[PDB]
Amino acid sequence: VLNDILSRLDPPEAEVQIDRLITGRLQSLQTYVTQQLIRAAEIRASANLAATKMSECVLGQSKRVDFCGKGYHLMSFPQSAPHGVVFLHVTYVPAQEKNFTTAPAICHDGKAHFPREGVFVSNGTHWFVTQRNFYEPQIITTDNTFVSGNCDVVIGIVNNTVYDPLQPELDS
Amino acid sequence: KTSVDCTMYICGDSTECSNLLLQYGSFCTQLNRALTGIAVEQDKNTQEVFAQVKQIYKTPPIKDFGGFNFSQILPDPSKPSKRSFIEDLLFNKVTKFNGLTVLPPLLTDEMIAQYTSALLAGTITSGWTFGAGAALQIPFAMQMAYRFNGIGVTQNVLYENQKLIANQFNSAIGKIQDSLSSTASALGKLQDVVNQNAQALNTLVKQLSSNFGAISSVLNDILSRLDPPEAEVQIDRLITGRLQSLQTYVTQQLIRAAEIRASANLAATKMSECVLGQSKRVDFCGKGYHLMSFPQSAPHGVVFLHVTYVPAQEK
Amino acid sequence: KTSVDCTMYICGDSTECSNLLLQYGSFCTQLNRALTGIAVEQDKNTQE
Amino acid sequence: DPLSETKCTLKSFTVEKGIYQTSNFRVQPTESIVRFPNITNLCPFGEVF
Amino acid sequence: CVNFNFNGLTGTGVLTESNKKFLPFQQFGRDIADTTDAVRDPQTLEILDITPCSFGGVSVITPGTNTSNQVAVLYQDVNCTEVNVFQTRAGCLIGAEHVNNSYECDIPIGAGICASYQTSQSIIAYTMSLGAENSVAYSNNSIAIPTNFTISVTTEILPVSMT
Amino acid sequence: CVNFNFNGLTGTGVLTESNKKFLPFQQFGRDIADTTDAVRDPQTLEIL
Ligand SMILES: *[C@@H]1O[C@H](CO)[C@@H](O[C@@H]2O[C@H](CO)[C@@H](O)[C@H](O)[C@H]2NC(C)=O)[C@H](O)[C@H]1NC(C)=O
Ligand SMILES: *[C@@H]1O[C@H](CO)[C@@H](O[C@@H]2O[C@H](CO)[C@@H](O)[C@H](O)[C@H]2NC(C)=O)[C@H](O)[C@H]1NC(C)=O
Ligand SMILES: *[C@@H]1O[C@H](CO)[C@@H](O[C@@H]2O[C@H](CO)[C@@H](O)[C@H](O)[C@H]2NC(C)=O)[C@H](O)[C@H]1NC(C)=O
Ligand SMILES: *[C@@H]1O[C@H](CO)[C@@H](O)[C@H](O)[C@H]1NC(C)=O
Ligand SMILES: *[C@@H]1O[C@H](CO)[C@@H](O)[C@H](O)[C@H]1NC(C)=O
Ligand SMILES: *[C@@H]1O[C@H](CO)[C@@H](O)[C@H](O)[C@H]1NC(C)=O
Ligand SMILES: *[C@@H]1O[C@H](CO)[C@@H](O)[C@H](O)[C@H]1NC(C)=O
Ligand SMILES: *[C@@H]1O[C@H](CO)[C@@H](O)[C@H](O)[C@H]1NC(C)=O
Ligand SMILES: *[C@@H]1O[C@H](CO)[C@@H](O)[C@H](O)[C@H]1NC(C)=O
Ligand SMILES: *[C@@H]1O[C@H](CO)[C@@H](O)[C@H](O)[C@H]1NC(C)=O
Ligand SMILES: *[C@@H]1O[C@H](CO)[C@@H](O)[C@H](O)[C@H]1NC(C)=O
Ligand SMILES: *[C@@H]1O[C@H](CO)[C@@H](O)[C@H](O)[C@H]1NC(C)=O
Ligand SMILES: *[C@@H]1O[C@H](CO)[C@@H](O)[C@H](O)[C@H]1NC(C)=O
Repeated sequence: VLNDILSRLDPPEAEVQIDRLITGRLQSLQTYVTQQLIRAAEIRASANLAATKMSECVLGQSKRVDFCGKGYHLMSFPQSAPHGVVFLHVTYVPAQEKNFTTAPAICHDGKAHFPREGVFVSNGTHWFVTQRNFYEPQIITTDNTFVSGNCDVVIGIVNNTVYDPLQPELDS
Repeated sequence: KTSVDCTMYICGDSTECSNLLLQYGSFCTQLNRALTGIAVEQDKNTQEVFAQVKQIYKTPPIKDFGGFNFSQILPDPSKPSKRSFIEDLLFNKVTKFNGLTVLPPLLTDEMIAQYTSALLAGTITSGWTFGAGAALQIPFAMQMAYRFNGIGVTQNVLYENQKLIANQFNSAIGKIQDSLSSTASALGKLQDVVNQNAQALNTLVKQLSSNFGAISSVLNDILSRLDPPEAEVQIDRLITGRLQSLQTYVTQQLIRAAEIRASANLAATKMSECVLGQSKRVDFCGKGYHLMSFPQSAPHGVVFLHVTYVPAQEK
Repeated sequence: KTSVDCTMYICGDSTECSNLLLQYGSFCTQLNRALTGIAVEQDKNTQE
Repeated sequence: DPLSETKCTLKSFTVEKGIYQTSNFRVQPTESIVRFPNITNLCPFGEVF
Repeated sequence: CVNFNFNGLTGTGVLTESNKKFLPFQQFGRDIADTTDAVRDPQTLEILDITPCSFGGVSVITPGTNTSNQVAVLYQDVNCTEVNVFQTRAGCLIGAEHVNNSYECDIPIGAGICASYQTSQSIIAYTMSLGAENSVAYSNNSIAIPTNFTISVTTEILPVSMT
Repeated sequence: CVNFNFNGLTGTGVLTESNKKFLPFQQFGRDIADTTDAVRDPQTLEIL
C-alpha cells in the first residue's frame, strides 16, 4: 500500500520503496499490454476471416469447399452476437444414394458420344444419361451428348443406341 | 508443446528463494496459463487441420484406378507405422530436467497417418462427394473427366489421352519422390520451426548462467556465502532477472504461436478447398489450373501434393 | 527496415557500461536477431 | 484432496469438466552426502609440541 | 535422490554409474546448455552421472463438479512406481478404469489417450476413436448417385472484437 | 471528499453512511485490491 509507505518513511528511503513498487507495477502493466496486443492480433485475424466470409458467403455464393459449411453451399445468413458473429450456412447434402453400372461413353455408329452435363448410367438393362448430383435419368439423344472422334480409343465404352430426335420428324 | 515450471526454474530447491518469489504475485499463474493455452491451441490446430473426415475410409485391394498409381501415397501394410513412402521420407528428412517439459501431442503420428489415409482414400474412391456428404464411389477416369470439365477442357480430351495423362502423373510423382529423397532442405519450413523453438529454450536455459548484477549466478552459493540481509537483495536481483527472461521467452512463444496458428488456418483452408474439392483460385493450389491435391502427414506439419494442368505447346 | 544497435544504444561509447550490460547475458543479441528477422521478413514480403 | 487442490488453484468452489494443472510432484532428497579428496596433507604440529 | 556437494559444486540429483571416459585431469562434466552433467568422485576414481530427480506436473482430470465429485490424477512423465493404475506415454494415471473400447475424446490426456466419465458410473481412459471405419465399394464400372437430398443449416461462430 | 486518517490508516475519498451489516468486532472492510472500503468511526459507534 503506497499510502502506508508514505506515512511510515521519510523520502530518503520512501523513494527506494516507491521505486520498487513502481517497477513492479510498470512491469505488470507492460505484460498486460503485450497480452492485449497479441489477443487483439488474434481477434483482428478472426475479424478479417469473418469479413471475408460475409463478403463471399452472404453477398454471394462461395464455391470454396467447406469454407461456407459442410456440403455444397447454397447461401448464408449472418447473426450478431456479443463481440462476434454467427453464420447460419444453408447447404445442400445428398442423402439417399443408389449403385449403378456406368460407362465413360457409348458407340452408336462407330462415333463415340460423351455427355454434355451428367454421366451415363444403367439400371441393369437400359442406359440413361443423368446429371451427376441428382438421379434424373434421361433418354440418351444427340442433344444430351456430343460426338468426338471414334470409339476405338476410349477405355470402358459400352454399346447402345442414341435416339435422334430429327429422324422421326423427317420420317413423318 | 513446451511447459515451464517457474518455481523450479527460478528457485530450484530453495525455500528462501520461493518465499521471496511469492512476493511477486501471480506471475507464474499467468505464465503457466499462457503456455497451457499455447499447448491447447497447438492441439486444436492439428485437430482442425487433419480431423476433417467424419469416417475412416480405406482403399479396396483392387487398384484399378484408370491407370493411376497411388501406391506411393496410400499406406503400406508392411511399414513401421502404416505410413506412405512420401510420408516416411518427410519424417526422415526432419530432425532437460530444469523445469522444462515437452507435453506430448494429443494425436500421435499413427493417428495423423490414419487421418491422412482416410482423406486420401475418400478423395481417390469418391472424389469430392465424401466431403459434401456420404461417400459416392466413382471410377477415377470419370472423376478426372469431372475435373477437366471443371477447368474448361471438354472431357473427351481426357478419354482420348487417358494413358498419356496417367503416365505423366506417374512421372510427376516419381520426380517428386526423387526431389524429396535428394534435397533435405525442401522441408526447410518445418525444420526451421523446430530450430527456432530449440534456440528459445536454449537461450532460456542459458539465462540461468547470468548474474543479472548479483555476485554469482548460483543461488546456492549466494545462500551459503552471504548473510541473509544481503543474500535477500542478491536473490531479489536473481529473481527479477529470471522472471524477465521467462517473460521474454513466453512473449516470443506467443508471437511464434500466433504465426503458426495463421499457418495452420491456411493449411486447413487449403485442405478444405484443395483436397476435398477443386479450387478455381489462381496460384492458391499450385501454378497452373488446379486438378486435385493429396495430403501427406509430416512432423508437426502437412504436405500437399498439388496435381495441376498446364498448357504446354502453343500455336 | 529498422535496425537497433543494443550495445551502442544502451551503453554508447563506454567500456564500463558495456561490461555491466554483458552481465545480463543474451538480452542484447536476441534483440538484434529479432530485428534482422523482421528485415528479412519485409524483404520476403516484397518479393512474394 | 486433489479435487480441493483444483478448487483452490482455480479460485472457485465449482470446477468445470476438463484437465487442469495444479501443482508439481517432486521427490525429495532422502539424505545428504559430502565428498572431498583424501586428507593426505598434514601440518607439522607434532614437531613443535 | 540426494543433495550433493562435490569439490566446489553443489546440487540435487541422482548419481548413477556413468558411461563416459573423463580425462585424468577433468572433474566436472557439462552438457551443451551449460548444465552440470557428470562429476569425478574425489576419493574413488569413478565418474558419476548426475540425473536430476524425477518431477512433473500433477494434472487433475475431473468431470464437472456439477455432475459428480470423483476425480483422477495424472502424474506427468513419471513411472507408476515412484508415486486401477494406468501407465501411459503421458505418465501415470490413477483413478481411471482402462477400457479397450474406443470412444470420442472428451477430456484429452495425451498420446492418443483420453479420459471421460461413463457408465455404476466411473472415470475411464481409452484410446480415442477417429470415427467408425467404412469401405467404399469402388470398382471401375460402378458409380453411386444420390436420389434424395437434405438441406442442412450449420452454425459457424466467429469472434470479431474485444472489450 | 476528504483526506482522512483513521487510527493511522490514511486515505482520500468521500465518506458515506453505509448500509453494510458489519459485525460488532469488525473494524473496517477491504476491497479485492487490498484497499480500505469501509471504516467504523473510533469516536462514534457508526460504520461508514
Ligand atoms: C430400367 O429402366 C427401364 C426404363 O424405365 C425399364 O424399362 C421399362 O420397364 C417398364 C416396367 O417397369 C415398362 O413398362 C417399359 O415399357 C420399359 N421400357 C423400356 C424402354 O424397356 C427397365 O425395366 C428398368 N430395369 C430395371 C432392372 O429396373
Ligand atoms: C459393339 O458392337 C460392335 C458391332 O457393331 C462390335 O464390333 C465388333 O467387334 C468384334 C470384336 O469383338 C469384331 O469381331 C466384329 O467384326 C465387330 N463388328 C463390327 C461391325 O465392326 C463391338 O465389339 C461392340 N463393343 C463391345 C464392347 O462389345
Ligand atoms: C506403382 O509404382 C511403383 C513404383 O513407382 C511400383 O513399384 C515398383 O514395382 C516394380 C515391379 O515389381 C519394382 O521393380 C520396383 O522396385 C517397385 N518400386 C517401388 C518403389 O516399390 C508399383 O508396382 C506400381 N503399381 C502398379 C499397380 O503397377
Ligand atoms: C452398392 O453395393 C455395395 C456392395 O459392395 C453395397 O455395400 C452398397 O451398400 C451398395 N450401395 C447402396 C447405396 O446400397
Ligand atoms: C474392370 O475390372 C474388371 C474386373 O473386375 C475387368 O474384367 C474389366 O476388364 C475392367 N474394365 C476396364 C475398362 O478396365
Ligand atoms: C507467333 O508469332 C510471333 C511473331 O508474330 C512469334 O514471335 C511467336 O514465336 C509465334 N508463336 C509460336 C508458338 O511460334
Ligand atoms: C583414499 O583413501 C582410501 C582409504 O581411506 C583409499 O581406499 C583410496 O584408494 C584413497 N584414494 C587415493 C586417490 O589415494
Ligand atoms: C606427541 O606425541 C604423542 C605420543 O606420545 C601424541 O599423542 C601427540 O599427538 C603428539 N603431539 C602432536 C602435537 O601431534
Ligand atoms: C448442472 O446440472 C443440472 C442437472 O442436474 C443442470 O440443470 C444445470 O444446467 C447444470 N449446470 C451447469 C452449470 O452445467
Ligand atoms: C520407467 O520404467 C521403464 C521400464 O520399466 C524404464 O525403462 C525407465 O527408465 C523408467 N523411467 C525412468 C525415469 O527411469
Ligand atoms: C483388453 O484387451 C487385451 C488384449 O488385447 C487384454 O489383455 C485386456 O485384458 C483387455 N482389457 C479389458 C479391460 O478388456
Ligand atoms: C427424401 O427424404 C424425405 C425425408 O425428409 C422423405 O420424406 C422423402 O420421401 C424422400 N424422397 C424420396 C424420393 O425418397
Ligand atoms: C470518546 O470515545 C468514546 C469511544 O470511542 C466515545 O463513546 C465518547 O463519546 C468520546 N468522547 C467524546 C467527548 O467524544
